[PDB]
Amino acid sequence: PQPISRLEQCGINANDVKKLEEAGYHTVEAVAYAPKKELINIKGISEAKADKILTEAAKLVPMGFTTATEFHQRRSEIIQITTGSKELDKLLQGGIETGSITEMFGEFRTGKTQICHTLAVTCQLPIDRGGGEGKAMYIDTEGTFRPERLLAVAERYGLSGSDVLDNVAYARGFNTDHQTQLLYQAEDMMVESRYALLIVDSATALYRTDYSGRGELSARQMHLARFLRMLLRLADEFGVAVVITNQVVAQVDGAAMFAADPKKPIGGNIIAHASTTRLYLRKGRGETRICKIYDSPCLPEAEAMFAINADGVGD
Amino acid sequence: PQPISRLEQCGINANDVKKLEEAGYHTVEAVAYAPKKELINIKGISEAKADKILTEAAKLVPMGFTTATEFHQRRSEIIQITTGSKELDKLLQGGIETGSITEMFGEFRTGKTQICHTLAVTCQLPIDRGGGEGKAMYIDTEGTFRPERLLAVAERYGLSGSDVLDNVAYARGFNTDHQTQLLYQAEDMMVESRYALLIVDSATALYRTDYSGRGELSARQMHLARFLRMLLRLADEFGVAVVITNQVVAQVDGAAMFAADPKKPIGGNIIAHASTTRLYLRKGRGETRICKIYDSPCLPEAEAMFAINADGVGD
Amino acid sequence: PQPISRLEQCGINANDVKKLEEAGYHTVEAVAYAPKKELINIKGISEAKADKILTEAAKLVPMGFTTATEFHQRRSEIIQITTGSKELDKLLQGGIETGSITEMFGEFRTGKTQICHTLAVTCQLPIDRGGGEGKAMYIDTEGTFRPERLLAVAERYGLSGSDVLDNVAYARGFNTDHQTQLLYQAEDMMVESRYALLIVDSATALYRTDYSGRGELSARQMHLARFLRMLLRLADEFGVAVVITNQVVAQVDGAAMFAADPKKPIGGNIIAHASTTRLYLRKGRGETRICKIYDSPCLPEAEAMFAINADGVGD
Ligand SMILES: Nc1ncnc2c1ncn2[C@@H]1O[C@H](COP(=O)(O)OP(=O)(O)NP(=O)(O)O)[C@@H](O)[C@H]1O
Ligand SMILES: Nc1ncnc2c1ncn2[C@@H]1O[C@H](COP(=O)(O)OP(=O)(O)NP(=O)(O)O)[C@@H](O)[C@H]1O
Ligand SMILES: Nc1ncnc2c1ncn2[C@@H]1O[C@H](COP(=O)(O)OP(=O)(O)NP(=O)(O)O)[C@@H](O)[C@H]1O
Ligand SMILES: [Mg+2]
Ligand SMILES: [Mg+2]
Ligand SMILES: [Mg+2]
Repeated sequence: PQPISRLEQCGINANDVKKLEEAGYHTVEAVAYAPKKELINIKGISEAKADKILTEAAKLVPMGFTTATEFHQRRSEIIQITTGSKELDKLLQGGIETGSITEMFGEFRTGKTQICHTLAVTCQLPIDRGGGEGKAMYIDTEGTFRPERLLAVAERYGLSGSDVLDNVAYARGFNTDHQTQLLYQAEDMMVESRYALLIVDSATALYRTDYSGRGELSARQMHLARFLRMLLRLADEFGVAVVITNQVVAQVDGAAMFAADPKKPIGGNIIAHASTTRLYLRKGRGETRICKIYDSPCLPEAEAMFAINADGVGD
Repeated sequence: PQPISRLEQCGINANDVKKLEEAGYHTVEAVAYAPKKELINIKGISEAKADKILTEAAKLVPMGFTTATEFHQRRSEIIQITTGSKELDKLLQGGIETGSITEMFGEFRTGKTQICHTLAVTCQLPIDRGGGEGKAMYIDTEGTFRPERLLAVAERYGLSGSDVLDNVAYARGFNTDHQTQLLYQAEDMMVESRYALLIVDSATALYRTDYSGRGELSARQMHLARFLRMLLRLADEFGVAVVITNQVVAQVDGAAMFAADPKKPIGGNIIAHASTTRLYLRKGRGETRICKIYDSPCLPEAEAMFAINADGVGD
Repeated sequence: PQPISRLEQCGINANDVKKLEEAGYHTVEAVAYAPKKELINIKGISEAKADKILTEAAKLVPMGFTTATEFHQRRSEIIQITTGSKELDKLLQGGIETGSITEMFGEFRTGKTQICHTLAVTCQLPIDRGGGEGKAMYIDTEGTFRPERLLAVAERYGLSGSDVLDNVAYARGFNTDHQTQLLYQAEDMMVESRYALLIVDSATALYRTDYSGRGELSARQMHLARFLRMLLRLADEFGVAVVITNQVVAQVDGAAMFAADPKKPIGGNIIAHASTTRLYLRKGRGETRICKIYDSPCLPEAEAMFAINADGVGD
């Protein structure tokens, strides 16, 4: 929310800052906690100019250091965007913490791309439905983008079909490095239009298909982190959910029941703690979908069943 | 799609052609669908004019953000290949939606290699009906391709037998490396004509015999992921509905997990998270075969009674 | 095929073929239809050299995409050796078609071993008469082989009877591995002398005793998969009708009120799809016996009153 428009004073030359901001650093906040090396990584950036920013942005930093009392203020404004139905919001303190990247984990049939569809409708509306009064960023690295589902959940919600369709900006991602730069492109529009979702689907999948072999798997984590830490940066720039969805490893050397690791974290590296919530979306009986949060800072763990009704999540 | 000859705008090197086509990439959109990592790995190609490859091919495709309304504007020409019967057409919401990848199960006598024949011959039909355009590439990796069935379903749909055979261009796969390279070259064989259907019959069949099991499993699923990723690239690359005929492992009951556990998708989670739709072609009396919809982001669970006869998948 | 004649040229060094001949590729089609992992373990010139060997084989065999018309033309020359009873000739539209596995299962006294003996006799007949003008490889693994039956069918078809037994080759599999070894030598046998019938009597009968027990030997279905893979390779290379036979296991399942007897062809999904057809013989009434049709890409369910007489199979 703080572009170069705020940081362009007291001798901040204009020529260097457009180039500095062009590489996804459009928000000056990124420059505020930017590595000194990164501050100079972009070509055309003057070194003396980078040293000047080292103090200008630093004094611009809104929260260089704070106490734990203001953490209550930083948490009370979270609207807890409602997951949906009844129990899916009843057991947990609140649907989705604004800024909580979270994580999805299920096999097929579960509907990882349907809870994300009902959440998409539950952002464009006011606090009357616990929405975020903003649009969505549909980062579907799959081909399962079904805004027909978004209109179907828009029918039972009873708002509209025009803006509920228009607002979500789909991010068709074929590459890993083109999804990372697309989300930089989104980082170059969240300044003007207020967002709260960044609904991400199977982000890890492209990394798995591309970064394949044995050693290249460390590069898979390296680039999974280049994406992930930037997701943390943005999701702290506003109160943006940035919900994530992951696939199944299915440990093979694992067996012995409750110890066979049926759904092994496809992202057990860096995301092991980065992912705020770890709902275990699992097919049950008929249309029930039980889930348990392995990691969820302000919750030990629970069990949560939700059905994929004709119009999205429903209990 | 865009011909690779069109990529000569910014003085693109003369012999960049063959070194680009070495990894398929027979279209401009093909490299537009591949990350910088592939191009770097490609020997001979080295680097273009200041990473032109990456900076370009974004200008000629909206690989950024559009709108679901625009997506709905393009989501009315999504051909739904008729099933041959009408009940499955009803369950399928028109048929086989394009820009995805279908899949089926059912072993012994269940009817997967005949629906893929009646589907190709009815995909050769014109745009106005459920046909759209045909000339499907039928990847036979088990040798089950009888063109007599094509003639059987040609009269059922008033199609010119000779023309029907001329349209469909089927091949024979032998091993996994032949499975993958066949479509890497099918890129080129599609770039000059109009195709709409890409049945990979008996998919994940070769992987079962080649890759033994424990101790070679990593390679199997990692080679399966490469296949699915490349196939998705093709589907997004020429807009072709891709049908998959998967086998089944009916031994999850090996641990007597629960009653009625005598079947399981053989591919594994890697393919499970790939296929958009997931059918299930169980067999009953005569030709009354139940087709369930394990996983389909558009259509809910349902069961119809498609009955292949002397004239194709009828009733 | 081509006996590595052209492969032993085009710069290709003999140092390659001498080592590759120690695994069982007595032709070039085996090398062409072999994954990198397969020929990378030759321990002889297995490297980029073997990659060039693969490319050489590819440019020495017809292997690429083609229109359906070519296959349609190459389906009017298939032998379709006559069974001996004109009922199963009407049922199979000519007889046992050459080129793919034709598993025929059942139980004791149904007539499988007798059908194989007759087929083995009829293969030598002139093609226009209904035979194949070839040879046979009875790979009997029970001990059932009685040349007296070949004698008896010889005068049925008015043959000399001497060459009836001089042409039919016979082996004896005493263990599971011995079947694979027999096929490995069989490849060479085809390489010199034409073969049109590769009967493996009770192929899934040694597995029932050697590879016995769930978990005791879960590698029963892996080895069976490799065995059937070898069968596909041989059938594809020399167009041999690999007429496998099978045993049966009763449905001890509580639902034993079912009809068709508690019949469940031994060998699970692994052996049920490599087979194109699946004739299910049952004891009808004395000499006259019923022959149903299971699975089958082409050929719907139908039966045949084949009678096993002293002359062989007839009416
Ligand atoms: N329009 C709909 N109405 C009702 N139920 C639906 C509808 N669309 C999908 N479903 C159900 O919800 C499920 C959604 O699965 P989906 O979200 O596609 O699978 P996933 O586990 O998220 N992974 P993938 O299939 O790889 O995208 C389906 O399998 C159906 O059971
Ligand atoms: N010379 C003959 N004349 C007439 N009928 C015969 C003659 N020899 C055998 N038969 C009949 O045909 C049957 C031949 O056995 P067959 O049914 O082919 O065994 P199988 O069940 O295939 N062998 P296996 O299952 O491996 O023990 C006999 O059981 C008799 O009913
Ligand atoms: N010409 C035909 N006319 C009518 N029905 C047929 C015809 N040919 C085969 N069938 C039926 O279709 C069934 C299934 O054939 P197919 O399409 O090969 O099944 P599948 O389950 O795909 N086979 P597999 O791939 O070996 O598991 C057969 O078992 C017959 O019941
Ligand atoms: Mg789902
Ligand atoms: Mg089919
Ligand atoms: Mg016999």
